[PDB]
Amino acid sequence: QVQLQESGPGLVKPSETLSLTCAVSGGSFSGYSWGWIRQPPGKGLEWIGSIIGRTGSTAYNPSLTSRVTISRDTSNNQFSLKLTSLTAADTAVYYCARQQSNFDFWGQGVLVTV
Amino acid sequence: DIQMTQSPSSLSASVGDTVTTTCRASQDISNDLAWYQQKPGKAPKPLLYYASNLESGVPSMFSGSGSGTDFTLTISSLQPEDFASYFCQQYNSYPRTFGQGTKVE
Amino acid sequence: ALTQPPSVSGSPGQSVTISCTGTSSDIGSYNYVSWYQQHPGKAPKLMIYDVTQRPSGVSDRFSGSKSGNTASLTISGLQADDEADYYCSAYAGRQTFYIFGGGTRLTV
Amino acid sequence: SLGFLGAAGSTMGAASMTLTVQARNLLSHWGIKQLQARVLAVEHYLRDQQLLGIWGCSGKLICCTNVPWNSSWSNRNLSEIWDNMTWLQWDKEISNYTQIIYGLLEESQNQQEKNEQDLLALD
Amino acid sequence: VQLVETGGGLVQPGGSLKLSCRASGYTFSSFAMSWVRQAPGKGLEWVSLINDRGGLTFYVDSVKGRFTISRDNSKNTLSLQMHSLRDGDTAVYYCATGGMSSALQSSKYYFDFWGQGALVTVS
Amino acid sequence: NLWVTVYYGVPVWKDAETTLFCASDHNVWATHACVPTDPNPQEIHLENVTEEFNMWKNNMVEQMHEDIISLWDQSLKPCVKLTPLCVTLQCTNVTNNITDDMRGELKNCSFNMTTELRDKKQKVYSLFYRLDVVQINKEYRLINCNTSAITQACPKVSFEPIPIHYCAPAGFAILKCKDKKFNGTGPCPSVSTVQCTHGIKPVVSTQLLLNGSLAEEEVIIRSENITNNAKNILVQLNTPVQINCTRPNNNTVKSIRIGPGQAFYYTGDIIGDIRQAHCNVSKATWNETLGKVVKQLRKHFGNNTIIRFAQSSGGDLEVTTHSFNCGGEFFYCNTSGLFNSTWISNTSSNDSITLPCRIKQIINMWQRIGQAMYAPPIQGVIRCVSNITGLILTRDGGSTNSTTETFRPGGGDMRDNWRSELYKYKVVKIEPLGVAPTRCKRRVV
Ligand SMILES: *[C@@H]1O[C@H](CO)[C@@H](O[C@@H]2O[C@H](CO)[C@@H](O[C@@H]3O[C@H](CO[C@H]4O[C@H](CO)[C@@H](O)[C@H](O)[C@@H]4O)[C@@H](O)[C@H](O[C@H]4O[C@H](CO)[C@@H](O)[C@H](O)[C@@H]4O)[C@@H]3O)[C@H](O)[C@H]2NC(C)=O)[C@H](O)[C@H]1NC(C)=O
Ligand SMILES: *[C@@H]1O[C@H](CO)[C@@H](O[C@@H]2O[C@H](CO)[C@@H](O)[C@H](O)[C@H]2NC(C)=O)[C@H](O)[C@H]1NC(C)=O
Ligand SMILES: *[C@@H]1O[C@H](CO)[C@@H](O[C@@H]2O[C@H](CO)[C@@H](O)[C@H](O)[C@H]2NC(C)=O)[C@H](O)[C@H]1NC(C)=O
Ligand SMILES: *[C@@H]1O[C@H](CO)[C@@H](O[C@@H]2O[C@H](CO)[C@@H](O)[C@H](O)[C@H]2NC(C)=O)[C@H](O)[C@H]1NC(C)=O
Ligand SMILES: *[C@@H]1O[C@H](CO)[C@@H](O[C@@H]2O[C@H](CO)[C@@H](O)[C@H](O)[C@H]2NC(C)=O)[C@H](O)[C@H]1NC(C)=O
Ligand SMILES: *[C@@H]1O[C@H](CO)[C@@H](O[C@@H]2O[C@H](CO)[C@@H](O)[C@H](O)[C@H]2NC(C)=O)[C@H](O)[C@H]1NC(C)=O
Ligand SMILES: *[C@@H]1O[C@H](CO)[C@@H](O[C@@H]2O[C@H](CO)[C@@H](O)[C@H](O)[C@H]2NC(C)=O)[C@H](O)[C@H]1NC(C)=O
Ligand SMILES: *[C@@H]1O[C@H](CO)[C@@H](O[C@@H]2O[C@H](CO)[C@@H](O)[C@H](O)[C@H]2NC(C)=O)[C@H](O)[C@H]1NC(C)=O
Ligand SMILES: *[C@@H]1O[C@H](CO)[C@@H](O[C@@H]2O[C@H](CO)[C@@H](O)[C@H](O)[C@H]2NC(C)=O)[C@H](O)[C@H]1NC(C)=O
Ligand SMILES: *[C@@H]1O[C@H](CO)[C@@H](O)[C@H](O)[C@H]1NC(C)=O
Ligand SMILES: *[C@@H]1O[C@H](CO)[C@@H](O)[C@H](O)[C@H]1NC(C)=O
Ligand SMILES: *[C@@H]1O[C@H](CO)[C@@H](O)[C@H](O)[C@H]1NC(C)=O
Ligand SMILES: *[C@@H]1O[C@H](CO)[C@@H](O)[C@H](O)[C@H]1NC(C)=O
Ligand SMILES: *[C@@H]1O[C@H](CO)[C@@H](O)[C@H](O)[C@H]1NC(C)=O
Ligand SMILES: *[C@@H]1O[C@H](CO)[C@@H](O)[C@H](O)[C@H]1NC(C)=O
Ligand SMILES: *[C@@H]1O[C@H](CO)[C@@H](O)[C@H](O)[C@H]1NC(C)=O
Ligand SMILES: *[C@@H]1O[C@H](CO)[C@@H](O)[C@H](O)[C@H]1NC(C)=O
Ligand SMILES: *[C@@H]1O[C@H](CO)[C@@H](O)[C@H](O)[C@H]1NC(C)=O
Ligand SMILES: *[C@@H]1O[C@H](CO)[C@@H](O)[C@H](O)[C@H]1NC(C)=O
Ligand SMILES: *[C@@H]1O[C@H](CO)[C@@H](O)[C@H](O)[C@H]1NC(C)=O
Ligand SMILES: *[C@@H]1O[C@H](CO)[C@@H](O)[C@H](O)[C@H]1NC(C)=O
Repeated sequence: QVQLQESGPGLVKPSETLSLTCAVSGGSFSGYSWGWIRQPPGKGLEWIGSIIGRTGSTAYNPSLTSRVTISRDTSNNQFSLKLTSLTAADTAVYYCARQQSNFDFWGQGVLVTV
Repeated sequence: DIQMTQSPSSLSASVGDTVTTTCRASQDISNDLAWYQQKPGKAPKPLLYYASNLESGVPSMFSGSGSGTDFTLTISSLQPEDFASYFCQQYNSYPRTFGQGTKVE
Repeated sequence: ALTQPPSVSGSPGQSVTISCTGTSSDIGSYNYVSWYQQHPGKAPKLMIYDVTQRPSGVSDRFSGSKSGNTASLTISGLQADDEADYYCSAYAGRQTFYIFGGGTRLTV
Repeated sequence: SLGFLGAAGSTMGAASMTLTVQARNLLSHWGIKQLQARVLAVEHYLRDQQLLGIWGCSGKLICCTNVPWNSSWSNRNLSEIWDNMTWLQWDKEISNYTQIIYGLLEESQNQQEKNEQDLLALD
Repeated sequence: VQLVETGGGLVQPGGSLKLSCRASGYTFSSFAMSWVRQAPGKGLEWVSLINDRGGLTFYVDSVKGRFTISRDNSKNTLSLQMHSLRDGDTAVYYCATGGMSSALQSSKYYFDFWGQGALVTVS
Repeated sequence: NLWVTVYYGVPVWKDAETTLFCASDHNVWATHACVPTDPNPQEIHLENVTEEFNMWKNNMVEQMHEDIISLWDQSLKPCVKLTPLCVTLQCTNVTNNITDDMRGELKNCSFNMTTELRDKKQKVYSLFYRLDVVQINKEYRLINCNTSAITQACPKVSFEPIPIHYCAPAGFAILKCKDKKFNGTGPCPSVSTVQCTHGIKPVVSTQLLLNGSLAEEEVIIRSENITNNAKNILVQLNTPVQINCTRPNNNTVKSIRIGPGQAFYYTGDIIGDIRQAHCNVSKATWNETLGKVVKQLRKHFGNNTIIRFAQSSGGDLEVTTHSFNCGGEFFYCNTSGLFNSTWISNTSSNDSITLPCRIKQIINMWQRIGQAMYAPPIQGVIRCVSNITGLILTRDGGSTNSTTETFRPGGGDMRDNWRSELYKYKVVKIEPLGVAPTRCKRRVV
């Protein structure tokens, strides 16, 4: 019974860097991929990117790669999303999720407006 | 990138009835398609790992199938609680493209 | 230089043929005889290349052909704007690369 | 600067700029197993060099010949061959004609040598 | 596609002038280039040709002992250095694309894109 | 119009089978033959090259198999041939301070052995494990007496695996598949060229593959043909599972001279109490590991089937039991405690699973008959810690109307262990000469 908590702040609208740090409990990182999924209001889901727990290697959605960093620290059982140059289109619910082929665990996505 | 779409945007449905939908991909996916159920305000609930395999806690009401580019989702009967949207996800490549569709009303 | 008759003209709506004459080594040996046109005050424009080829942007009223040591450009459907000077040019070989002919001033 | 086979996958007209990269890596009990591998590498090297010799390309990485290209080997224009294909793709496309082309190259060189020998005897 | 010419104007006989041509809207390095000149009362005359790489140059006999053609692909620039200018060299000089192509390209024995030229006067 | 132009140094290749040589940075895995390795490897990424690999048709596997066996045999060439030992033995049970599991496991034997001089004999008393001794009722013989001569492994030569790098000869290259989730038998969109492989440790085991590489994202299921129940399935884990093995008894090793400069090593006695050898895995890690394996199996065996794990069905101890070398000792551990479960889609401390182990001194390797090795006893107490990196599974046959599939541990064919490290490598031959049309004509005179 894995639980995920996004812990995101509200942000400055015209320009800032988004930072969401997701806490993980009820399991660990070495056997799984971790990542972020976004859902703008009125829209379906899109993947932002992910990180491999054991190695720290990442992959990102080609559309925003120049603006996105994903990193992790297993010491605190946390991983986080960093997005630069936020501008309107970046308003969305940001979800934390655990991947094992499928996305098995989801958190309570946080609405962050821009 | 692999694009995919769902067939209906929505379905009209009775509670006491069987409803089905589909998901179609532009590229071959070797059964690596997952399905989810989403209620407003909440993260999607995983239903299926592979088109034919249920996750834990998911009732037998849900089933699915498909290979290659052509996939389906079946709900044998609905509870009022099943009137939700559905998503399909491919995990055969990195743009983890989701489809969008089938709100059931 | 290649021989190219001066002052070849015709009425609007008619066709005109502007010939070019070289030698066996210039025209007789190679199928590379291009045609250019020049409005006064402007750099020349390519109208025909190789012998019968036409670049994009040039209408089909312009067409060339060759026989023996001569070549020609014909213009059908002469328009009000077809009053450019015309020149023939050919690839002569490795020792001499290009030879231009004299000009023809077309009028309508 | 790419390493060995770095240009594989690039177009033919790009890959041709790295011919020395690949050329220099050619030629660079249980002892018997190792010697057999070394001897074999030498034999293969020498056989390629022998063909270049026979065809009159002995000192070159790029060699022009007098054998016309047949449209039946590949009815494809230069833009497609040099800009939209890799050498691996090309090799598959014409693998069926390899021995025809090689036979023609040998015959052409033999004729050329006889002609040179006679011109040098003109006095 | 544009070809823009700048350069010197009037010189006295025996002096020197240089011309430059900048160009854009195409890959500069994919094409060979040429200078063509037109005396004020005459037709066109070919003067010089340079390949795409910049290593091969050709000239009309009349200028072999006095003109140099060169290019620098990194700046998309073609240039012509003229020494020992004669009165007979008065002309509008033009830069143009074409007149030659590499062995891996389609033949291009014509000029297509022309700049508008520059007037060189020797008096 | 166009002419043939000949080019040399063209970056193309063909699949090929050639002889590879070893390289490395006493031990059985002698590095005496191997070429010292380069300070560093190079790897060339090949952009836009998609290539097809087949791990089940890979001659690098066969060469490694031949080389490993060859090194094994070479290491025994200068060692003592224990032929004087194939005599009638007089044996009784060890009953002194034995626990409940160690019942009849050790026998105390006495025999008339040769010595340095041919006219002399000596009486020797030694302990043997039951598995090495066969009854002829106190009269016994060693198990190898009716099939082979046995050679004592040299006491100073280590059995610890040393990474071996395989290297291609000039004119050849090794292509490496960098794709994650690559199961073999496919196109691989991301490849690179290397001259030498990574170092591969020749770890020898059955059922559970120890100290290999790990998957980075997901557990990978690989097989020649997944629907053919006669084939083995190799499973690569994305996390290690740690296993702690021990031989708890404190042995005293004695030796005798049996000939002119030759000596035999044997267990003299046991200092403390006599306990059974065993291996531990944690329950939590093992249970998580199987859940991951099962989820991946469901890709090939879908429609919510029941996945069951069961014990090996039968055969020689080597196949039914988990065989490995622990500090020079040869263990045969019972894995019935690891493969005893049923999984369905409806599912969910220092507690651990202890696997009892048996020990043998007479070893018959590589499935050969006619050769045998005697493993000298090791003085003291043995402990080793290994990482489980993969599994070998087989599947039961049956009707097609079944809703349940059963998997059991497999192994015994060493080539399948090798395949788990060499699956990403392919050997190709470079073919530098080729032709293409150009506009260049040779000058004619
Ligand atoms: C999977 O991988 C693991 C990790 O590599 C393997 O486990 C290792 O196995 C080796 C071989 O048995 C162990 O090495 C031995 O360690 C003994 C204790 O050493 C202590 O003191 C030295 C002082 O120099 C310290 O450096 C060291 O850290 C310890 O504190 C030594 O006494 C042994 O040497 C004796 O035996 C060898 C022959 O084997 C002789 O050549 C020597 O001369 C000497 O008589 C030896 O060095 C190592 O400790 C193990 N590591 C761990 C973590 O347990 C697994 O075996 C491998 N699994 C499989 C199946 O292969
Ligand atoms: C692999 O293929 C890609 C195209 O899919 C090549 O990308 C080109 O790179 C050059 C760099 O100078 C750019 O100018 C081109 O515009 C790129 N092409 C496209 C379509 O975007 C890449 O170079 C190839 N790799 C190798 C080794 O050849
Ligand atoms: C193995 O057998 C030997 C001999 O049978 C045992 O050694 C004897 O031990 C008894 C004590 O129980 C002494 O009285 C004898 O004199 C010993 N004989 C010799 C010459 O060794 C030995 O203890 C046995 N070991 C085990 C573990 O069974
Ligand atoms: C060597 O001796 C062994 C032990 O007696 C023989 O192995 C037995 O073979 C019978 C065959 O019916 C089996 O039922 C037993 O279970 C085997 N016992 C063991 C311990 O394996 C072996 O066959 C003999 N070898 C030769 C060549 O005669
Ligand atoms: C490993 O991956 C390959 C590539 O996706 C799989 O190969 C396909 O297998 C199906 C069924 O036989 C064929 O219809 C396809 O044509 C194959 N694809 C290609 C590119 O050849 C292979 O089956 C996978 N192996 C396992 C055990 O899952
Ligand atoms: C994998 O193995 C299965 C089982 O042997 C092969 O399936 C058989 O194919 C033959 C020939 O078409 C049929 O006559 C049998 O009835 C099939 N048996 C079953 C149980 O389906 C299968 O073809 C093999 N896969 C590949 C790629 O060769
Ligand atoms: C495997 O686990 C068992 C526990 O289940 C360990 O045995 C215990 O060891 C301690 C000393 O460290 C003793 O005090 C306990 O009485 C033992 N318990 C039992 C049930 O025997 C055992 O040492 C572990 N083995 C390895 C190799 O780690
Ligand atoms: C194998 O043995 C190691 C010790 O060599 C065990 O690791 C210890 O675990 C305890 C309990 O969590 C810790 O207090 C120690 O600090 C650990 N020691 C070290 C060096 O890390 C390991 O858990 C054992 N594993 C199994 C399966 O028995
Ligand atoms: C490994 O240990 C298990 C468990 O002790 C042994 O399992 C027994 O197998 C027989 C024959 O199939 C059954 O009749 C018994 O009921 C099983 N035991 C239990 C507790 O269920 C297994 O035989 C041992 N295998 C080896 C190679 O030693
Ligand atoms: C899981 O348990 C529920 C209990 O209410 C049951 O309805 C459902 O059918 C079970 N699912 C499966 C796949 O057995
Ligand atoms: C091309 O091949 C055909 C035979 O298929 C032959 O008749 C023809 O002469 C060849 N042409 C050239 C240019 O080699
Ligand atoms: C080469 O052939 C293709 C296919 O007919 C055509 O599209 C392309 O324009 C041709 N190339 C040239 C330079 O004509
Ligand atoms: C080359 O020969 C094979 C038969 O061995 C044939 O199938 C293939 O089509 C041929 N290739 C070409 C380009 O004709
Ligand atoms: C050894 O143990 C076995 C157990 O089956 C028993 O039958 C045998 O009699 C014992 N032998 C001795 C010498 O104690
Ligand atoms: C050694 O040989 C003698 C010969 O008389 C025999 O009685 C004795 O039993 C033998 N000892 C052993 C341990 O076999
Ligand atoms: C087991 O995995 C850990 C992961 O941190 C690694 O440090 C250790 O060296 C591995 N052990 C072996 C024998 O490979
Ligand atoms: C065996 O048990 C006896 C009786 O308890 C004891 O005196 C003796 O020391 C024990 N031997 C060993 C090796 O523990
Ligand atoms: C999947 O299971 C259902 C029962 O829930 C059964 O009716 C169906 O035929 C099965 N499908 C396949 C392909 O076996
Ligand atoms: C397998 O599990 C059952 C149920 O807990 C148990 O009774 C049985 O003894 C186990 N088998 C083994 C070999 O441990
Ligand atoms: C192992 O997993 C099963 C899954 O159904 C669970 O019921 C059981 O409690 C787990 N055991 C341990 C020791 O984690
Ligand atoms: C075995 O017993 C001897 C008695 O002299 C002791 O020195 C040695 O340390 C013991 N071995 C172990 C592993 O405790």
